[PDB]
Amino acid sequence: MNIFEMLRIDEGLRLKIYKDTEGYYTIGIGHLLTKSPSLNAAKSELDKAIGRNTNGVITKDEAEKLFNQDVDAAVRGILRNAKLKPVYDSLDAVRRAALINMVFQMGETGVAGFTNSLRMLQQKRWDEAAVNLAKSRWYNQTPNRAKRTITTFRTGTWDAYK
Ligand SMILES: [Cl-]
Ligand SMILES: [Cl-]
Repeated sequence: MNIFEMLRIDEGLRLKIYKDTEGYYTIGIGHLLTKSPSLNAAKSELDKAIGRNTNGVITKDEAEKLFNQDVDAAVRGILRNAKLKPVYDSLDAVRRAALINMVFQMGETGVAGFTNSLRMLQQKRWDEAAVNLAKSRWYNQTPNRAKRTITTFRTGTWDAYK
């Protein structure tokens, strides 16, 4: 198991524009297109992202390409972030993947806002961090996926994904 396989299980793969759990236009493997309510604004962002007139549909290769960019960006965002970087550096490989997953999902700013949780992770207080992580809109809105990430943080294993 690795970050790619982990996020692919969590996000799934869709080749046609779809709406995410928040109702936003997305495509491929959790690639957010726009928060705008316009489907046209979504196709536009899509064509721009892919470099061709897609008419809202992409191929598997194209999906995987956006995915690779998105993972790469998540990692680089963590490393550039003063709040996130020290947490990431402190963790083991498995838990690093959990942090990347959260960043992929809610963006760097979102994650950096989990001040108390971050401190607990840095301190290696696993059970405590897991409890604090659950007291969030994140957990309440997407509980099954949040539990998988939380368990990963708590245990340091891939059990939740197997
Ligand atoms: Cl892009
Ligand atoms: Cl869920």
